[PDB]
Amino acid sequence: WKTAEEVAALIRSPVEEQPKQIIVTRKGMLDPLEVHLLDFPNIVIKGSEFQACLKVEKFGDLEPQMVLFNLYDDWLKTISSYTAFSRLILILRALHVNNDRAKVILKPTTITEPHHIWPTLTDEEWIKVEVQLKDLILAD
Amino acid sequence: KRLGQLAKWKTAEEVAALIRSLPVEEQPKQIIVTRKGMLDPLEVHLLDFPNIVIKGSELQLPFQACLKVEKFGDLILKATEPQMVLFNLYDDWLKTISSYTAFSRLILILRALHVNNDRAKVILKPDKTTITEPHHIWPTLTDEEWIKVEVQLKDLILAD
Repeated sequence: WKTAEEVAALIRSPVEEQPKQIIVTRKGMLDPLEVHLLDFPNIVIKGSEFQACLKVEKFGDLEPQMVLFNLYDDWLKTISSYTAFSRLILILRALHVNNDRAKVILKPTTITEPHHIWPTLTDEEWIKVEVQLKDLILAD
Repeated sequence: KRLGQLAKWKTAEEVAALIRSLPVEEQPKQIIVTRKGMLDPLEVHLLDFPNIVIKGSELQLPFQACLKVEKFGDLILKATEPQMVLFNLYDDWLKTISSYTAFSRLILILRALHVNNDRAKVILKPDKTTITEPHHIWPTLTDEEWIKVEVQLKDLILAD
């Protein structure tokens, strides 16, 4: 990937080997993506942003990009699939019942990693959050 | 239906047609500038639960309108707001069913995908002509079709 300035330098690089037109593609969604479910039931997918963001080739020289997230982030390092499923559905149910209050519970400096959809919390912080989400649902 | 691309955007096929109408000597000259990032429409699904799979479009896909033709010179490329796309875990269900009913259906599908992912995917495709809209994550099903699928997913969970 090249910068605007580097592409301009390749272009004027001619003299009438230069075409009368240039073909330009529309801007896509800039990876890495930010994905979250905090606006449940919506899934929000956001792109990023002298940037190196261009390629220039012969039109004549003509697989889709795939990005993975995980509804469990990295939890399966610590906990079972059963426990993970249970935590996920509890979070979704809380977001469903009381979206504003759930979002506050999940942000008790609390950080969600760029490649994660849920905050980074210790085992003991998750226990406290689970108690709070349950109380949120019971208060409905 | 998501808002498509404006008139100025040509498909790779349309631009290729333009090029082929030029003097043959001019055709190998033609240059394309590609912008980094994944091209929309995005395709999203949860069938590889717990993974969320997000797939971009490709520049040469049939009817992918993504190319502009401008006069040769200094390129004019305007920095802009980052793209944001919204999908919905309930697709369009809330047009006909309540939030309670949609939540219940959602968690039933997730539970089946958790319990028996291969069988759940088959249940979610009851017919060679079962499709999922490009802006949807679940199949387009009639109300009878959803009733049957919910029965089958429950039977899947009970069998394991």
